[PDB]
Amino acid sequence: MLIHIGIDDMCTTYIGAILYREISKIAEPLDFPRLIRLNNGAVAMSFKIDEEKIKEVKTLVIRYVRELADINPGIVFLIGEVPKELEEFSLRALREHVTIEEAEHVARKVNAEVYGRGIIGGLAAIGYPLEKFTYELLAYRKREYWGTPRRVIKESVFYADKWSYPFTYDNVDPYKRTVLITPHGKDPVLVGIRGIDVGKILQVFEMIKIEEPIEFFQVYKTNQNT
Amino acid sequence: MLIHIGIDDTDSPNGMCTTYIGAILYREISKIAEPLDFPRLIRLNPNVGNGAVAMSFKIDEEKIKEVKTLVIRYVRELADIDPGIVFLIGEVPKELEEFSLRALREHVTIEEAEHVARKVNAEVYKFKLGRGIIGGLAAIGYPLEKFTYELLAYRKREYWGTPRRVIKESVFYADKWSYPFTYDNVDPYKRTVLITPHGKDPVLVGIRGIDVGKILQVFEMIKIEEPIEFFQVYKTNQNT
Amino acid sequence: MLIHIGIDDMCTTYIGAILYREISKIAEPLDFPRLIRLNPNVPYKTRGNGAVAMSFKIDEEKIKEVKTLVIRYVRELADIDHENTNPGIVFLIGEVPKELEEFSLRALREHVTIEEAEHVARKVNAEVYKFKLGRGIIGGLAAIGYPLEKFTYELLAYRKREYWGTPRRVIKESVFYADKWSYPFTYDNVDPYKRTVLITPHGKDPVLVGIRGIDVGKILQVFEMIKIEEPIEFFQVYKTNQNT
Amino acid sequence: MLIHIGIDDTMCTTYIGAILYREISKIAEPLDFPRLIRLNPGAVAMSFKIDEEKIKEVKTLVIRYVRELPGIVFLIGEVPKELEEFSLRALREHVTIEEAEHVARKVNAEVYKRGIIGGLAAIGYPLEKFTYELLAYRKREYWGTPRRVIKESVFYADKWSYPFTYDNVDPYKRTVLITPHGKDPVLVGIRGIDVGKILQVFEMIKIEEPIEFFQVYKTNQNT
Repeated sequence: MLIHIGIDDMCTTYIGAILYREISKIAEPLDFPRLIRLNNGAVAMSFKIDEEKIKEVKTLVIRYVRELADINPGIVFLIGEVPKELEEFSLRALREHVTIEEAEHVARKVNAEVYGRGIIGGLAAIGYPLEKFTYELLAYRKREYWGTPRRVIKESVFYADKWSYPFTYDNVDPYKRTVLITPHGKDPVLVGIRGIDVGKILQVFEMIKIEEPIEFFQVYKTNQNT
Repeated sequence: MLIHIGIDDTDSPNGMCTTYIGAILYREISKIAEPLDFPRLIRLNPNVGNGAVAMSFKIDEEKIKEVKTLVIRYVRELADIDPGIVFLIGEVPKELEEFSLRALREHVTIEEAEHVARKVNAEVYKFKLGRGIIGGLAAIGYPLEKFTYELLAYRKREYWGTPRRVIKESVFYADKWSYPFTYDNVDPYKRTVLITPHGKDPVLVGIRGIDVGKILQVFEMIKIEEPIEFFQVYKTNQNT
Repeated sequence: MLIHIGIDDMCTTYIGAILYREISKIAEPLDFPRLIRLNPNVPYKTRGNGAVAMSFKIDEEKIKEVKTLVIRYVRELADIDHENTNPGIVFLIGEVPKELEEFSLRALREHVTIEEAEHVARKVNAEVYKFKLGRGIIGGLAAIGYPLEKFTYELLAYRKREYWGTPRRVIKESVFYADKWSYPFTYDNVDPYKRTVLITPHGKDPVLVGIRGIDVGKILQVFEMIKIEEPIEFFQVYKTNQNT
Repeated sequence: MLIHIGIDDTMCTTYIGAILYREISKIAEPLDFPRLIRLNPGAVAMSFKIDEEKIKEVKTLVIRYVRELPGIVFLIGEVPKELEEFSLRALREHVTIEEAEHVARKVNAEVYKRGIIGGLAAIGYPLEKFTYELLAYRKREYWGTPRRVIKESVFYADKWSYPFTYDNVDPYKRTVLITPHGKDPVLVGIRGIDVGKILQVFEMIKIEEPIEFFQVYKTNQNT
């Protein structure tokens, strides 16, 4: 049995990462969780589960979303395969403006449980067809550093690239396919990397000079381009 | 030791045989040298003269001359079925790579190409004062960072300009992304597409895409009713 | 909804490929079809040793259409080649249960009985279509249940009927291929391993030539470089538990 | 131009190797991840693209870092058949120090300062088959102290299991944890064949101490 969880409106990707990590203890993920940006960051994730575990998953989820409140937040649950009506809503939510009403109507029609405009994102995140995506690895700061100046040093290094083998060593990259994300302010993300190749993300990741402890990091698949 | 070969036939009103000839070269030279990658098919101007082919081989110093000779011979043989060759030895230098990128994004002159060719020591074999030198250099110098695969099936000569015997069959393909979706599900993008030439073009049929697994699914499913000479996989700067 | 089709008891891979191509017209395949060999010390011909399966996504409404088409297609193939009976067909609906997965693993590592196969088939509700009391049921169940965690690609090209049992018209001249790992190495350098190998059948076997490898790009390099003198009916890519 | 660097000695080898790869990456273009070559089913090597002008700069750099922190082997140009063959031979059998220096001189390798067998074999090894090995390194202040790592028992995402039930059994473990003890500067490590699966595993590891850095290697070893 498939079960999907969507959340929208600690930022969303932080909590969504907690959920993904916790639920992976009791259920088999289909894939990395997904970060769906409406132009917005809603998060969704899918697990293979048995009938008898729905309650446990539901309870866990609302348990964690609350502790990380114990310090608007739309949770959406769907059992089974994403039906065409929901996929169509997601594609629609990303092309144009959709109302909370349209969202309520679609959740009822597809039998989602909806536990703030958070429902629009929770729903769309669940239904988003990731035929096209990039990876986005996000590292998170320990709470002691939130609001503290970011301690991370970007050193200029060359990377390894098959396509450049025939070229001279000073060959220049026509495209930056992998990019660093450098947040600011109370945001709990320390640093992140976006790209389409996992090995290339690793190359970048290992080379980043990180002078403060990463609480944890999470790889997402996102409808965002590099 | 790297040797690169660029073929381009622009000041050849008509033509059509460029990728066909490039495929024969790739196939023949693989007999004696080690290819770096599939050959590359480069279009200079995406607004549709501007179609060139290149390829890169590893080889020992002793056999550079032999590669050049074989190439000249095959193009000669293949041409005399009723041209434009560039060679480059060693790594592709920054300037030739920069030239390639420039050619892909704006009009360049023959004088600019001669300049680059002399600076990087490319051999423009028996130049005939055409624009073909531009495509040959641009093809050699193109870095395959962004590209798509393009598989092209070639017709036997006896079939050229004959009615095409191919059946496009409407089937579903195996797509990982749609696993969590219901059977009846909108496919948002088509990332793999057919090329369907008409008339005397020697290409029977082609496929352009980003993933080789998906290219193979499509290719095996194509009903080919005529026997083909061969097919060749190219990487190209074009998109779907 | 998921439907799996298994085939057992030459024409097995041929028939399986046709099944895979035809059902793709109406249902969404999960992956390339799978070719499952039960014993490496034994020939992947018949009987019961070499089997084929495939998995499709289809809506509840069309499940019966799939089964019906599969049977018609196998019936016809029997009619044409007049052999003249069906190879065994097995259907399973829904996910493959742990019981069937484990049977498939046990069948690859040890001898199993027809009774053991009947036992799992009843337990997981596989439909063994028109059973003929053979060992084929084992191969069909095993093929359906096999988890493709470890596998190898196998591209098989098939001959037109007129050419069957006619001397093969295919030539493999040596060429070098493009290999990333060889970049830092001098030109004169031999592979320590061959990861991609040719399959060259003989006699009346409908397979023209095949290729087994772990990498699709390399399979494609070897495939485009093969000189094929006779026309081929079609070719099919399988994933298999076999290795090079 | 290609330059190759190989090190080996009679723990700190992959650590020093990682530092070299990281520093040289600042001035030269790596061909690939560094390679870890174990002669018994060890030695590190790496390959960078430079121009003639940078040879001394790289050599000088390497020599400086290894001493601040063992045989060093350098080579310029493509790896010749003779070195590759020695590399392959050094695995499947026993080779003498003398056999190694002979091979070194024949292929114009520079042997700075065993041990050389390992450096040479590392440089020359054809890794047509390899696994990825991700290694996380402790800060020196933590070496020889109790490890701050928690193994989290989780399910991972796998394509092949999509059509099986939830209670499906995983027939092979293709990705495995490396858990050293004692003074070893490696905090923890992961070996697998798929970088995607490596990342899944890496992100779930609960790391309770500040690590110096981590390095991905390619290695001849299997799981």
